Amino acid sequence: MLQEMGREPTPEELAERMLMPEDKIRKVLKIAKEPISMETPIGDDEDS
DNA sequence: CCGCTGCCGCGAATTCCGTTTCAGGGTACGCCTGATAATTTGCATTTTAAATACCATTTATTGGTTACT
Repeated sequence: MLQEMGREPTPEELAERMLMPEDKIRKVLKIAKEPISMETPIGDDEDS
């Protein structure tokens, strides 16, 4: 759908294409993400 | 036949500060079924317009008349 429209799809249009209610799509989008490692260097210098 | 090379380990200052909390894998689909997580009623304890059943010590009405502008 992104290559067809040439941009990113809004959740409403995506919901239209999957034939599912908007809230279901939103719930899946928020569930999807995976946890972040506690050792990721947040400081530019790899100290902190 | 006890010498030298070559591997692999190990280590390299101190506080603060700053900052974008941030992204990237490229693989299917439709059944039965039990398995929870939702939703529906009744029964224990309060709290009940109040209603109720006794003790209580402290003014109220009081018992008014005998003196007298």
